[PDB]
Amino acid sequence: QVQLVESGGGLVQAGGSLKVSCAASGRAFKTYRMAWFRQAPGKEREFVSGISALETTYYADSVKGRFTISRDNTKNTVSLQMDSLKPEDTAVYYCAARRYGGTDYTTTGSYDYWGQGTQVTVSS
Amino acid sequence: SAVWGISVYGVFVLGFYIAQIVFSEFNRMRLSDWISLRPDNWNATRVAVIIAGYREDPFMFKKCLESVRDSEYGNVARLICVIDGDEEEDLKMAEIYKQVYNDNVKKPGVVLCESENKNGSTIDSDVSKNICILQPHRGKRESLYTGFQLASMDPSVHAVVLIDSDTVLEKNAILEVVYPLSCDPNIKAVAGECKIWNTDTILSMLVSWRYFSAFNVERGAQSLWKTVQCVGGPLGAYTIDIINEIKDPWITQTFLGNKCTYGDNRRLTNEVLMRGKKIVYTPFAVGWSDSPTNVMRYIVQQTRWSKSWCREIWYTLGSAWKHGFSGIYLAFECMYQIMYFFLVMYLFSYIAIKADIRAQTATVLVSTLVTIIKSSYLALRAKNLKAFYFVLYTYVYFFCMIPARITAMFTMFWAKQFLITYMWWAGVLAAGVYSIVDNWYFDWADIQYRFALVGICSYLVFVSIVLVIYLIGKITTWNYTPLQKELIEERYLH
Amino acid sequence: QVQLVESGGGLVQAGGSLRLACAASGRIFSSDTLAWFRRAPGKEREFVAASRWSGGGTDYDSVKGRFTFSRDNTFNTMCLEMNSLKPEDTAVYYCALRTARDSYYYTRNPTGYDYWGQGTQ
Ligand SMILES: O=C(O)[C@H]1O[C@H](OP(=O)(O)OP(=O)(O)OC[C@H]2O[C@@H](n3ccc(=O)[nH]c3=O)[C@H](O)[C@@H]2O)[C@H](O)[C@@H](O)[C@@H]1O
Ligand SMILES: CC(C)CCC[C@@H](C)[C@H]1CC[C@H]2[C@@H]3CC=C4C[C@@H](OC(=O)CCC(=O)O)CC[C@]4(C)[C@H]3CC[C@]12C
Ligand SMILES: [Mn+2]
Repeated sequence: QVQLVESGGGLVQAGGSLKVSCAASGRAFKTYRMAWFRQAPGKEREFVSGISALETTYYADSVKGRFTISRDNTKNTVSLQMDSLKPEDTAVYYCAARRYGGTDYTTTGSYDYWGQGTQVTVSS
Repeated sequence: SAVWGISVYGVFVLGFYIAQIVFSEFNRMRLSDWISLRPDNWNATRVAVIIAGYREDPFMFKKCLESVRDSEYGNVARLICVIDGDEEEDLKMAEIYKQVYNDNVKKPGVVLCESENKNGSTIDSDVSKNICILQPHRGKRESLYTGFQLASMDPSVHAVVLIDSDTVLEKNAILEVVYPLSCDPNIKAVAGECKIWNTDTILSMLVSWRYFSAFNVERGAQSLWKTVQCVGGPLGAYTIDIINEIKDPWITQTFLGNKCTYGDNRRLTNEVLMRGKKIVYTPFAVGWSDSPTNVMRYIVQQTRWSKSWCREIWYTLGSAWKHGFSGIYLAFECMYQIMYFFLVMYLFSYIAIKADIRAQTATVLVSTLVTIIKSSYLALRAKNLKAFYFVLYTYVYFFCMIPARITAMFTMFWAKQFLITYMWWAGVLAAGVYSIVDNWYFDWADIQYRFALVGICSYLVFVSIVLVIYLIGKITTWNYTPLQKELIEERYLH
Repeated sequence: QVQLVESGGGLVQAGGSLRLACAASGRIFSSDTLAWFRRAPGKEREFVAASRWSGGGTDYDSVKGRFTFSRDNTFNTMCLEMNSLKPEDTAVYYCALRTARDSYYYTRNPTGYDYWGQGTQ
């Protein structure tokens, strides 16, 4: 059992960072693969980023040069950094975790634990 | 990070092995020319075979004397046999000799070492006779000093061939072990291949291949520079010109005070190498011996051998001054023998404390590949195809020689020597449990996780099929040495 | 123990060719000296030729270059080939074994051989 709490949101001009930070309380956070999803007003939370327990990083399309991911195992957190934001990114951001999983890391049906909400709006 | 420590370990272990392989090949090519430039009917050195023993398997003590009597060599002067201890238990060790050679079973009242007059006439005025001495026992040192004294007073004896009681020399063993003493004037001792005939146990076969890889490679590389660090325990030929001089400081030794006697062979070789002389090793001097089977007995044997090594590798290092340029090898070999064990310990500690699947599967695979290469060379040299059992020698090493090394280091200053071994086993088990319960997750989408799991599964499958091959071979009686296949027949009828 | 049985010999005239075999029952140990001893009519045993079972060759005077040894070492038998026989070369031949037990010293004395065969011719 791991509790996920996410933070970081607000108005920001196109070209800001507005790093998001999701922390996790659990027995051993370093074995949990983590992922970041983008709940848009539509399209039902497209996959955005992820990183396994062995630091390997997976990124969605057209976000390769804009999103950066990492982990903090001392203070359990993910701390997703952002660069060169766009008005198309105005959406909630969600934090998901996994311990036992298969080869389908891009679907919400695989991850077991879930966060609450990281709404972010980008101005013109 | 782990690359400096995995790749450097692989290179450190494999480069020296390749160097030793090429040096052994050079030595074999050197000895073949000597053997070729030799008349067929060659008798020049009058040897005197020396046997020392203590309750050594009445049948096998028969096989040893029979092999020495069946050995082909024109010029054998006599046979000096010394039997430790006098009791109605060693009388039925003199009798097995008396039924092979003659009735000259003497019994000097005092040990020729503690006796004042160290010279001959130990109830022995007969030089043209085959003698057997029954004396009070004080170790192989005291029972071999008697033999050295016996086969010295004859001015027509110029070399002495030492054997152990449970050995079965081939016919052309003495002939090919005494020749290098006549090949060069700076050679005062020759080693000899000491094969193992008992390979009906899993511990008795990997150690057999360890004996092969520690003689025909390790002790062959040193002979190229004529600085063999330890003559063969069971089989070995010594020049009387050096025995007559080194017998006095050999059995006088004090290390730190209290005088104790173990690892006498390496002491003889060390005293030969501390006088600036050269020692070579010939692979055409095959001799057979048995091996310990119980794990505890093997650990005890290896802790005695490690005790012997830890006090005289210092002297082998310090005597490299006497030897010339060839002799930097004598320092490099000792430095390697130290830092390799230290590096293995450090590697285990690192990959057991900093748990990482990709930093453990990689080490396991690299170690397995290196051992496979070594076993492949052993198979090519021996033309045996049973040498691929050497892949499992790593387990025997890690679980028996390392506790022996730690115990010898601790005693250098049940619970006497087995507590450290039990603690080491418990520590390895605790490290394994911690590693397996720490990384308790399954992530098939991760390529690194897939590589780690696939590697560990393939290694487990490889070990399992090797063990199954061994079991099948034991079932069909395929591991049995051709010698053992005949001793097990001569044992039934007797 | 080791029983030696020798065969051969017969009519001898002028320079003849003969071949005497000696078969051994037991173990010879490749360190024991096997020799051919000669006993002339009404005369003491004489020596003809010895050989170690490991392949050492020796002979005696008045027969060197005339007789030759050959140990099979596989059939547990020896064969002595005789060339250019003499009328004075009439006697009974024994094959004897000397064990290198008390000593590895090669001796020509007939009393140093433990086991003896049976005379032929
Ligand atoms: O370090 C040693 O002394 C020997 O120990 C073992 O010898 P092994 O014959 O395999 O085993 P054990 O049953 O311990 O016999 C030790 C040998 O040392 C000698 N010994 C030992 C003990 C004793 O009281 N008296 C004695 O003469 C005998 O030759 C005996 O064969 C090793 O196998 C040999 O390589 C080594 O040379
Ligand atoms: C918790 C369960 C799984 C039982 C515990 C067993 C493992 C923790 C042990 C069994 C085999 C061991 C390995 C066996 C051999 C080696 C070789 C060793 O390197 C060598 O000693 C090779 C040197 C040479 O080739 O001579 C490094 C540790 C390692 C990987 C050992 C690490 C610990 C292992 C995996
Ligand atoms: Mn024994």
